[PDB]
Amino acid sequence: MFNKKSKSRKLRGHVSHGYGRVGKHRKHPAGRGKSGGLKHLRSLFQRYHPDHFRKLGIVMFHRNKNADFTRTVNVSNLWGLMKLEEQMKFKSSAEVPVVDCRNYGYLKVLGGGDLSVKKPIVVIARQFTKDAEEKINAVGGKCVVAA
Amino acid sequence: MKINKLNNASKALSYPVKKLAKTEKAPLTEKQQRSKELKKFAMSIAREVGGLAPYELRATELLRRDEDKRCKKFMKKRLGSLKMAKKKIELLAEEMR
Amino acid sequence: MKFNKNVTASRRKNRKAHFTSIGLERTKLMNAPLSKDLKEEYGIKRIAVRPGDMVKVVSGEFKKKEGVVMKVNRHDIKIEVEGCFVQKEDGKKINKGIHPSNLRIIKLSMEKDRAEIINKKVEAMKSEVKA
Amino acid sequence: MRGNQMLPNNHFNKGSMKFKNWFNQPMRALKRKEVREQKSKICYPNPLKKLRPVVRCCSMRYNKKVRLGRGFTKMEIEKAGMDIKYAISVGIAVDLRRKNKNEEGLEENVKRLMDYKNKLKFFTTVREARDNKIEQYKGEIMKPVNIIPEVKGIKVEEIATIYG
RNA sequence: AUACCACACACAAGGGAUCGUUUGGCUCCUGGGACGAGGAAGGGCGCAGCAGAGAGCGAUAUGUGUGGGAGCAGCAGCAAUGACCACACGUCCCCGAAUACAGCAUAGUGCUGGAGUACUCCUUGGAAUUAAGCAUAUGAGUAAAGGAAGGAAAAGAAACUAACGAGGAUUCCCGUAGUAGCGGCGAGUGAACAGGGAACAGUCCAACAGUGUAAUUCUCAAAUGAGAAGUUGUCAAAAGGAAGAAGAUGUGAAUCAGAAAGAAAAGCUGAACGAUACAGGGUGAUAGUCCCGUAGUGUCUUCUUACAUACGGUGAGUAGCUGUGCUCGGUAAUGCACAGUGAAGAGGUGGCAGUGUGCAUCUAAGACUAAAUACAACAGGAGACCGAUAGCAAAGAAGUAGGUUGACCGAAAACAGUGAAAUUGUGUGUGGACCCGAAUGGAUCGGGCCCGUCUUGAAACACGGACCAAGGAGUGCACAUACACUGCAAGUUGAGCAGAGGAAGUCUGUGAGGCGUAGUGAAGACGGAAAGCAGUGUGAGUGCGACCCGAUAGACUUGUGAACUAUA
RNA sequence: UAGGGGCGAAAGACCAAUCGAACAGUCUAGUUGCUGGUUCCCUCCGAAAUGUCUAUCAGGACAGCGCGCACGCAGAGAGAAG
Repeated sequence: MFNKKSKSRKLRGHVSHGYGRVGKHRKHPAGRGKSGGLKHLRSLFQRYHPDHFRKLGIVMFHRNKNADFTRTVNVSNLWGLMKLEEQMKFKSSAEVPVVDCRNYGYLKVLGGGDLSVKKPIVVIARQFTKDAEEKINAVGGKCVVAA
Repeated sequence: MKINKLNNASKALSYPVKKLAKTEKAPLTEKQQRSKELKKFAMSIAREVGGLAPYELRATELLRRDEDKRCKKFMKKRLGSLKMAKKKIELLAEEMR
Repeated sequence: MKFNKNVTASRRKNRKAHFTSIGLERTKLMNAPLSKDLKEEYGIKRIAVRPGDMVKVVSGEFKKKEGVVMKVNRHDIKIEVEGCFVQKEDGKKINKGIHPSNLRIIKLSMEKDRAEIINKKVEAMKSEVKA
Repeated sequence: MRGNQMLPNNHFNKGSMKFKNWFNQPMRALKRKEVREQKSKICYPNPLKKLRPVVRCCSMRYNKKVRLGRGFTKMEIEKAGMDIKYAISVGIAVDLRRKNKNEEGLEENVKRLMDYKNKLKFFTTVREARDNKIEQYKGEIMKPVNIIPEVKGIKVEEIATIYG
């Protein structure tokens, strides 16, 4: 629902506000923040967060996100990049489509699934998996590497 | 995570541009030549009027005894840079000759 | 509707401006309508009531009465009209003050500067009316 | 701390921390509008904004996209037959720090200069323009678009010879 | 129970709750940002026909000029020979930087000092607190204390990023990002380039000034002379303008009558009339036409702003190095200092120490700069804010009455409305602490220990509570989360910002980024299942005063005290 | 002669009814695993005072026992017979 009354409004008239008579509601009975984790809170850490207290891995003091950013597509989705009206033309037509993945912000092609239509296609990208290359060549298509 | 998917080989590719050659600036006009001459001249007069400094004397003395590696170490400690030391040794050597 | 944003529409501000008025702004509070005939004799539609002028009371206890203005109280905004009074237990009579807007002018007192005051207002109209 | 959560990390410890609210947003927008309007009167026939070059964006992530830059280089201006003092008088921006390193980048910026020169109109006095009822151009001048292109088709014999 | 004690009801006392009202407060936005040796800010003392406080003003203590025009609030007297108001000017006692002074510059005249300091710049520099203890670390380069300036201040045109097919001063907004990293690798901390915008602007000095004559600046004279500064180096050109903005002020439509009733009609009833004006205020009850305005229209006054000469590639106790202390996310040194040592004319940099070598990009150790950005006093406009125990401490002579030896500390009180409860007197009734169940003409019968709270356990010889009114305690924001509801869906979104529009609302663009569309490893590298995004709300975790109240303590000040008491 | 300072024929005495570390004001609404309080009605369901680890023993966390929403569904705090 888009709106509902709160619990606090029902607790008017009931002594302890739902915190108990014996236990009460004190200020900080367990400590502040995420502290105590090697000591009295060891059971919470070993159950939910086992890889917290450690150092790991190779270090580079400065990294650049733009130099490493990439996005991946599978062969089964190649025909899907085209508009539905465009798909329905190339399905019947005698011509071969020329699809450039760079134009949709994809740089690497993966070998997942089968091609939607079993007719030739030209695919342009920066990198192909070994499975992807074999699948495209199977239908008489061509893989073109480009920057 | 949309990071670290390409190999280093494919990241190194590049688009085939057509380059423009750099415009060389080798010609030096008459007035620029006289300007440089006068500055180099002035540097002579100072050396003639006031002579060498204490560490330059100590350095040149070692060069006469062929104490090349001692002189190298000495100059490194005085000037800080191993490059400045290599340059100053070459200038002092030429002065003695 | 009001489209000028420099003029206030706050109840608190309008009320303070009324009661704390001084000088010429105070005189504007003492204006009354003229009768139909006088609005042909002179150009003006309304004037500040002064002693000696002749007025018909058009609202309140003393409705229908006519008389001469005796006094003008500027601090407590009221006019005293000849023959409008109440009698105390003592038999002593006290004039009761009437608010300017409940009066209407029947004859003008033309003593002193009144003729020049009227002239000044008529000219101010025509100056812009004829343009 | 109890139950399963992502471990907290909320940075509100520092008592000297300032807060910035934005209640002024609609009013400051209205002031910027009114300043542009009055500035536009002071130079009535002329556009409020200058002409700027087209450059290519920086990293591997943005190579394939073109953008506006700061100013034309002395070489671009000279190649289109103008001189620097004249270019300024006609509302072209100049940047003497930039260098040219490609044939393509130079050729495109020369086209912009020649196009702009052709679309201009000159007047003796302000009153002449006013009497002709000239309406002054607003916004940026000749901005790039960078749309997504369209899928080209090719005959099976071509596949062996060109590769898209 | 004649008269005491209790309860109920009527009347009179006693108190000031409740309801109705408000020339005050608070918050947001816009303008403004105006002091002083020509004596300021702040303190004291005087001035009225009757005058204490407060307001106003200086021995001229209501004077002059301009524009208006009717009374001066009480009593006595004044006033078209100008009552009163508004704009400017003249006069302006004593103390106070307080100066017949101190320091300092010029040929000479002079300038500084004190006040204010919310916002900006430069120094100096804590502790409480968090780590469930505590010492490194955190709070925090924050508080406190000092110096300085303006309407803004600081910064600013690369000894700059980047490795792309590259860009191109500074500042500000959206974002990269709670990331790369720093850290008893604990608690916790934490930037930069890109990509989308607002606003846009570049220039000076030194190096390096006519030698057929310092051509340069100043003073007195004079109509063409004397003298000072300067060769340890002076001297490198334009008037000019209409636009733009803010205030002040003039004008400005249209109604009368009536039964009943009231102190009073503007209500109610009938008949009219205005509108580019039905925003709002005042009138003896609720008014378009009774009064002041409003929509629409005129005038006038201030302020802001604009054309000329000559040039380059070497700015030293500096950059750097060794030791040392502080600092930063900066990690085998990010920035800043001190002592030793100390360059080259060619040098600096490319987030990990060293040596060599190509390559790319820049030019330090001298200066100036608009716009876009921040926020007190004072002025103006608004509000789903508060309504006299609230809202500022302060709706009246409030930083006042009053108080400290001193630094410093600090109230109450609205309407001549309404008039509750506690509590008191008188009269009339009913009972002997009172409640629940059941009744009589009438004696009474049966059942019940004092509530709230910690606790295995309270009627307790456990604690809090004499009585009544009013006030009085799980809230707001950020970040992940599960559920319910809504739109679209391999996609999704109110980023900022632009265009329209009598406008803090709404509508439309342009257009980033983020998360999703499949995972595995420290990584090189490899790849093969699972609807999401953005909101409206609820339960719940963490950080901030964090449900409300409460320590003994710690630190910091260019703050105060030897009137009591100790000793010379 | 003034506060981590004074002054003392010495008692930790005295320094404005305050001294085994003065007063004023600020940081500061310092902190609290400890004591006190925490404001309307009816309907339905309904506990625990035990185990492991803890500078842990007047406190926590994890598990066990409540409630809400519930995809779904042959089971049972009892007997026989081997």
